[PDB]
Amino acid sequence: SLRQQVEALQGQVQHLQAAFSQYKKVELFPNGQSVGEKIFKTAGFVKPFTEAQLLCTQAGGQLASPRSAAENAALQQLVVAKNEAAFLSMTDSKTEGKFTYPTGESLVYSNWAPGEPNDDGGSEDCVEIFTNGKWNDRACGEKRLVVCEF
Amino acid sequence: GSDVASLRQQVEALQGQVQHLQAAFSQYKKVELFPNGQSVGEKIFKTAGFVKPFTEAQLLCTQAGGQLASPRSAAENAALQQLVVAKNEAAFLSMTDSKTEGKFTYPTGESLVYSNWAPGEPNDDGGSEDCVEIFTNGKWNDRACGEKRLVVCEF
Amino acid sequence: VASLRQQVEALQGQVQHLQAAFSQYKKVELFPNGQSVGEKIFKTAGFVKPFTEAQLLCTQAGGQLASPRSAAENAALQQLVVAKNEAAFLSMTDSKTEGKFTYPTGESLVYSNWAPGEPNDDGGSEDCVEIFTNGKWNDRACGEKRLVVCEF
Ligand SMILES: [Ca+2]
Ligand SMILES: [Ca+2]
Ligand SMILES: [Ca+2]
Ligand SMILES: [Ca+2]
Ligand SMILES: [Ca+2]
Ligand SMILES: [Ca+2]
Ligand SMILES: [Ca+2]
Ligand SMILES: [Ca+2]
Ligand SMILES: [Ca+2]
Repeated sequence: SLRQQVEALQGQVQHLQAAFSQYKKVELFPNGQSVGEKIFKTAGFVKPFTEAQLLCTQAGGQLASPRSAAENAALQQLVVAKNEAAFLSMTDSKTEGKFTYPTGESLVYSNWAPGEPNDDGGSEDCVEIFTNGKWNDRACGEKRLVVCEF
Repeated sequence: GSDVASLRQQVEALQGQVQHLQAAFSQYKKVELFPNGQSVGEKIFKTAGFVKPFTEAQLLCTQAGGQLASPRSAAENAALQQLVVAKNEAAFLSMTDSKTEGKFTYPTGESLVYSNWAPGEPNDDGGSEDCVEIFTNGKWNDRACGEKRLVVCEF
Repeated sequence: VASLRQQVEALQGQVQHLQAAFSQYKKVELFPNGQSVGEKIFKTAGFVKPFTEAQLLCTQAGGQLASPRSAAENAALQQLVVAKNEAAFLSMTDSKTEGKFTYPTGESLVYSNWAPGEPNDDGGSEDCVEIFTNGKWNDRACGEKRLVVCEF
């Protein structure tokens, strides 16, 4: 009797594994990218930094925060697909010249374009990632592709 | 006799498989609802991102296995309001007083258990407003069903 | 034992709760850009692309271009095409042997819904297939841009 119930439960779990795997592919197409235990997903539209940041936070995640070459390449895929530069979560709003994650932690990885960050006009505290994957500091008031990470 | 050992192993394996599914699915729920969904309690609102007349909007939700947004509490209404605000487009609710003027009901025929009418509403303006729209401020207003509003379904 | 059945019953409760949550999130997932039919799921990207680019998007996503293999699957796909009011590309081509359409695997068609007079290989250069809002098929040049719909 027990073995019968266990084998039934085994069947339910096996079905869920197959169904879940199929569903993951469906969900990620065409606005998501999975890399490691992280998932990037674009909203498909642009917003100023503050608005983009709130959208990600309210959704239970945060703005894209690539921490390795692998994560950056994954994010770049979405930027390329939408052909629109996107905002990252990091800023040097607290201390000019020092970029940090929303927590306050210093960067553990960076992929700055040549000469960046340059605080152009003395007012660039946010970061955007181009279609080539390189980063550039940009005015937080500009509108860029919204991409969150979960 | 000691066959319980093999069954034991199977159970221990299942526990690990279930924990994996739970963790993985917890993450995908958040991913899935961004940026067009909103969960509240055990209900989920999902917008199509475009506008349609009531009849068309109703059919879209029903064919999808759900129904038009039907907030049953202040909390559900506020959750729906978040989507409407984000899209900046008033949306249709599921209720109408098409059967009996002045009496709004859900698609099932049940009378409303919650409402958030703007002052003076419903007013059946022009004697032809049997559908309901929710504004970006969360308030309700009866509106002509032929008008086009944001499509938001609940699942 | 007893301590095992209690464990199984508790675990099964969790699994059935998971089955319920999953079912709900699946319906949410498919609205409004997807459609399920049998064990297959169609999902549109919501934009148009030339065949090669569309085929790459689906492959990279772990699926392939829409490949209706029955009247039921074709009707399901038709719903998305109608909803978007944009004809979409199917996965099949007759690039290897003109006049003989096959799936990406090389297998011959097991179902077709060609519009009257098709496939005609117009201009002697139509090796891809599009499905209209009326559900009928027509061979079209692969370089044209059509709605991207993948199947999983
Ligand atoms: Ca500064
Ligand atoms: Ca700066
Ligand atoms: Ca700069
Ligand atoms: Ca009336
Ligand atoms: Ca009325
Ligand atoms: Ca009114
Ligand atoms: Ca040819
Ligand atoms: Ca041909
Ligand atoms: Ca033709």
